[PDB]
Amino acid sequence: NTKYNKEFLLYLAGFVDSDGSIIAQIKPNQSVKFKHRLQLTFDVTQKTQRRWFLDKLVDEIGVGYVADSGSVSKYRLSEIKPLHNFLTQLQPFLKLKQKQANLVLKIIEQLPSAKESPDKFLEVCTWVDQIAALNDSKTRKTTSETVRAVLDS
Amino acid sequence: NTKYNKEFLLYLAGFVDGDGSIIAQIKPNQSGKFKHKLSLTFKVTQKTQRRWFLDKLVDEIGVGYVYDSGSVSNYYLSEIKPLHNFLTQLQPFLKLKQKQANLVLKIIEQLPSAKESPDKFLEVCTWVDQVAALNDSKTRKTTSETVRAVLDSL
DNA sequence: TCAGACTTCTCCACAGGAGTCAGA
DNA sequence: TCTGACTCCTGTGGAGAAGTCTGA
Ligand SMILES: [Ca+2]
Ligand SMILES: [Ca+2]
Ligand SMILES: [Ca+2]
Ligand SMILES: [Ca+2]
Repeated sequence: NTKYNKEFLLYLAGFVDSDGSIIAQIKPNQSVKFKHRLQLTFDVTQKTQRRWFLDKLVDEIGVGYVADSGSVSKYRLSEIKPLHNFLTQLQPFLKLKQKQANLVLKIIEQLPSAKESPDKFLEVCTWVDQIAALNDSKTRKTTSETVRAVLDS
Repeated sequence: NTKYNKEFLLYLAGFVDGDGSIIAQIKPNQSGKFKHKLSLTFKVTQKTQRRWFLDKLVDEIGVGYVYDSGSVSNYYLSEIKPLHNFLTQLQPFLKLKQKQANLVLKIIEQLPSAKESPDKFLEVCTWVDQVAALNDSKTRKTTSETVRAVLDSL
């Protein structure tokens, strides 16, 4: 639970609203109770010639990782606890992605009670649909409906 | 001269380093001294669905305009005095585009003089080249060498 | 003549997902 | 059982130019 400098957070929020992404996903999984698991991700993308900027970001946030894919690189953070802490601090400064952040925070807090009632799980999956609805989603496959079809069994 | 709030400049700098562009151009221009007209632009691009976000910038910066192009909108500020004023205050907070901003400010200032000798003008054109070089430039046509071509000829 | 309002074009550099896998 | 690290892909939503056309 580290506390970030407020000027760092204001600049970072602007950069995230622009080149970043707050992502919620339902991923198929045979070994889990409801055959699906959730994955939340904070993401900043940038051409690989500017990877250094993403490197500095790892050091500043103090967690996460950079990966390369083609001519582009990404800072990523999916680890639940640090993510919940980070977004909680960034959230008030976000303008375009404030809702996505809030939905992700809500999802994380409900994670525990979501792995019990199939009905509660679906509810949380609906929060996921809402994040995707807010994003510029274009290649999405697995939704809360997908989960339903599967639960009906 | 409008003064801007600091927390505003901090967030905007981040957003500009992300979705923004600081652009220097040499444009043709028959009805002109050296047949090339200089043009500077600060710009922010966004899907037209989020045009409101750009509309607000017009109000917060206090000048500039929003226009549409396909599925996308842009905030633009080209007017030289306010551009100078705005970039001077933003520049301190920029991370990826700080050098482009300083070059634009440098060009704006050395402008009146750059319209004296074909050399002073041409030297400022090389400042334009640097901006483009620092940008992810892909569809550029007119450079300082395009200028030297029209000057070393006449 | 001229800066400044306004339009068009092109090539990515993002965003926003889909997955596989290995060690908890 | 399950999560978090890591890779790969699509389809734009950007960026970074290129231009035309007034008015004073
Ligand atoms: Ca963006
Ligand atoms: Ca959407
Ligand atoms: Ca960018
Ligand atoms: Ca470059």
